[PDB]
Amino acid sequence: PRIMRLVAECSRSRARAGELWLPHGTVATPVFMPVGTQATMKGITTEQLDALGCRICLGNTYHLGLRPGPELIQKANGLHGFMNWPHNLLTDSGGFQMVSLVSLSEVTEEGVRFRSPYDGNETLLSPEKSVQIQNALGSDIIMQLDDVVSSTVTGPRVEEAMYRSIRWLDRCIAAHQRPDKQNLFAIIQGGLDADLRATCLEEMTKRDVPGFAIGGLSGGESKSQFWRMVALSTSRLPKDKPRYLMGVGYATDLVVCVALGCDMFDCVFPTRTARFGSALVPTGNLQLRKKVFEKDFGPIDPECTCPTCQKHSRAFLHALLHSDNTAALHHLTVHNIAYQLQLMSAVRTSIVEKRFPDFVRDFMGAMYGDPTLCPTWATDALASVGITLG
Amino acid sequence: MKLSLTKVVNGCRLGKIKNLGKTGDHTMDIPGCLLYTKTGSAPHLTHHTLHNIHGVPAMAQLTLSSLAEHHEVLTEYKEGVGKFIGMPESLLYCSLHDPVSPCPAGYVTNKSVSVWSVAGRVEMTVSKFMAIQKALQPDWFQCLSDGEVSCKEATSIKRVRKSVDRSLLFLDNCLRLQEESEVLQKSVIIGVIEGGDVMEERLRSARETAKRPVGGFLLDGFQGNPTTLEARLRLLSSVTAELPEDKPRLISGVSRPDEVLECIERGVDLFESFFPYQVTERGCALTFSFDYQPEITSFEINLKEKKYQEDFNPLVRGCSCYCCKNHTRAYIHHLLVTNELLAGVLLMMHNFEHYFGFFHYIREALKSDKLAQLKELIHRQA
RNA sequence: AGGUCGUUAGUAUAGUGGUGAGUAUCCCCGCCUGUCACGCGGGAGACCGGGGUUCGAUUCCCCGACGGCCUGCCA
Ligand SMILES: Nc1nc2cc[nH]c2c(=O)[nH]1
Ligand SMILES: [Zn+2]
Ligand SMILES: [Zn+2]
Repeated sequence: PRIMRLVAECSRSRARAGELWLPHGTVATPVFMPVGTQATMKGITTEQLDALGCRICLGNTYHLGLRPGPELIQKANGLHGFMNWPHNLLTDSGGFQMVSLVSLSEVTEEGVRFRSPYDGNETLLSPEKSVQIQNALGSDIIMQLDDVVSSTVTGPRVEEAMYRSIRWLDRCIAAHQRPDKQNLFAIIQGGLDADLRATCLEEMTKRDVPGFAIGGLSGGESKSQFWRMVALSTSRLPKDKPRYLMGVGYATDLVVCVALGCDMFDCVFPTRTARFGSALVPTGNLQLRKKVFEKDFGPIDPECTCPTCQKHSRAFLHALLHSDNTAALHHLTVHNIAYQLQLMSAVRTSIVEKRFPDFVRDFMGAMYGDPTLCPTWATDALASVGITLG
Repeated sequence: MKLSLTKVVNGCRLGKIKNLGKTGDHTMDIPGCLLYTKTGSAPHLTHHTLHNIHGVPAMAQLTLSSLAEHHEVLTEYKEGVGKFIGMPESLLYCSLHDPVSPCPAGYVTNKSVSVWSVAGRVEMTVSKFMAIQKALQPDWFQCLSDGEVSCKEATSIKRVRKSVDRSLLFLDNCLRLQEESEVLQKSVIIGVIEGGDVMEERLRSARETAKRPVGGFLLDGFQGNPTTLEARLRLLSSVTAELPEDKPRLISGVSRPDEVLECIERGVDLFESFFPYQVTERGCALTFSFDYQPEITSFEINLKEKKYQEDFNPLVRGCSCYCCKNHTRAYIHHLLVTNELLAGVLLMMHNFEHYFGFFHYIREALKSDKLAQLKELIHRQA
């Protein structure tokens, strides 16, 4: 029983446009999903977020299993009841803590041992335990624990990680207990090596999984390797199931990768960058602490539609950010989430009515001005698939 | 201005002002509070969440200390301050310094006063003060005064006499300067009364200030330790005897629920509303009841304890705020211990609503004249 | 009127006749890709004015200004 239905597919490139059929309503692909780790979005009530338009949200396993712990969260009727959110949820496997908290833990074939970064206590996280606590949380898409290595390391470490991830995959498949209510997503590993990633694809395509996801591609690395790796991954994967690219969040990346056949995205950039005082716009961003925005009586963006871009001007936000009142950090957050949601919808409608190749030209023109000044890593990716601008 | 007095029983005035604002079309009840703001908005709230609060009053309260820095901008905007901060539908009152952060003593001279802003300390003469008032265009504004004597709690009579004379000079000068101009003529100006802890001064100040066409009065310097709460309560009833009975009375520094019920008894109209902010910033949640008909026992609960970790209940039964409709105590404890921002929002939305409810109830009860029962109910707890 | 005390970044406070004048806040740049994050680095910014004493003056003496306190005058 498939979970994805196709609606419209570009006849010039490989972009798609469809819809997911999840246990709490349905979502139109592509989609961007913001992330709130400790069972909240930072600084903003759920009614605001729901009214902005968003339809699926995130969570984390390590943190929630640490404090407050599985036992009472299960007694609070899962993370839907605990957080009070009537839409779809997606729960991460805690494998990213294996690269973020690198100098605080060790890993063996049995699991991983973590020393808490809030008080130095150590405990064990093995595939069975991770899958169990995720079963207690009760999400709509559940991810398998994998042995993540950094995308900046070499040596036989990558092969060990790949094979160990496969073995853990089979263990956690055997450990899964609610096959009907959750969708386990195999995670493709292999770093940046062609042969290793090909082997991984070939091997773990044979298992029965609802979906597939592409991992190990985040942070700082050459983009020339990045897009080639995504293009390799997309062709081998089947067409009846969604792809999923983890940890890409900027606008240019979203559009290019849509052209290359992705379906879902995740990042923490917009929310976190809001709390440092910066806003997102069709031309980049604004830093509302400089002196240049002190006497500027217009809106943030004339064409926007968020609650912030209709009442308040730039001058007022500048002046309010300089006090101790934190309400000025709950304005930027709303704008950035709205910004992100509108762009995906625009692209989707552009492709449904058979005009997608002309959306891209306009977007590049707006962002960089002359369409001949886009990043050289975007021209190659676009020209490979058929879309030619300039 | 138009004052109504439906009932005056046992020295407890009840009424409503009906002609105020631009030219009318606004009514304000008595007694009441004013919404407390930091540099524009309510603290931790934006307009969307602010309008989820029931029973927000119609007049707010700016502080000259917070807005004095951004002065060269409002002249360029040219159109007032309810339009700059995007609240263009309420009256405004511009007090001088906020009650939460006290002003250290020992800077007032016979030419200017001082106020403590974020960028530091700034002193202002008469001309600067009038220019700022012209630019802001608020409905009301308290005149430039001298109140440095509250800090000492004990001093020679010479300082107190000097203070009273200073304040009189300031009032006269500003009255003339405002009379001269044009734009300022549509804003009301209110008077200030002081004198320390002497009956003579507390009488002379009031007698001498009543003979000017100011539109209302301010009673300054009536807070202190609970060991002097009779010598700081007879003086008040002696003071409110030399003022015309047609203008509002304001009192600064009194916001606890227990002192208010006795400050109203000597005749007082309007109050600040900063106490719920204090009880929120400390991490607690107000829980005393004021329903008379049906911190010792319950005045606030502390939520960083351990007993509130497997507790699935609202903060207060029957509270109608957003927090008490959606979330539970466990979740707020989890938010507090793990150091989250949303905790402030969810607690402010509750504390403000509770306090406003209290003031509405006390006004209604005073209308029905059953203040003794409510006074006993409040006193038996804190 | 007379007597006495005081003056150091935009705004507070330590310090010395031989110190890059210390600290905390403002001001100015940079960083952010499924949260160790209302965060992390870096920079800039002062001894009231005048005269004398001293090898050397923010450090000792004299004058002026500004301000507080006391007395006198006055209420
Ligand atoms: N589990 C998991 N999470 C993330 C988040 C970003 N990258 C990864 C990855 O490779 N694995
Ligand atoms: Zn907007
Ligand atoms: Zn409540």
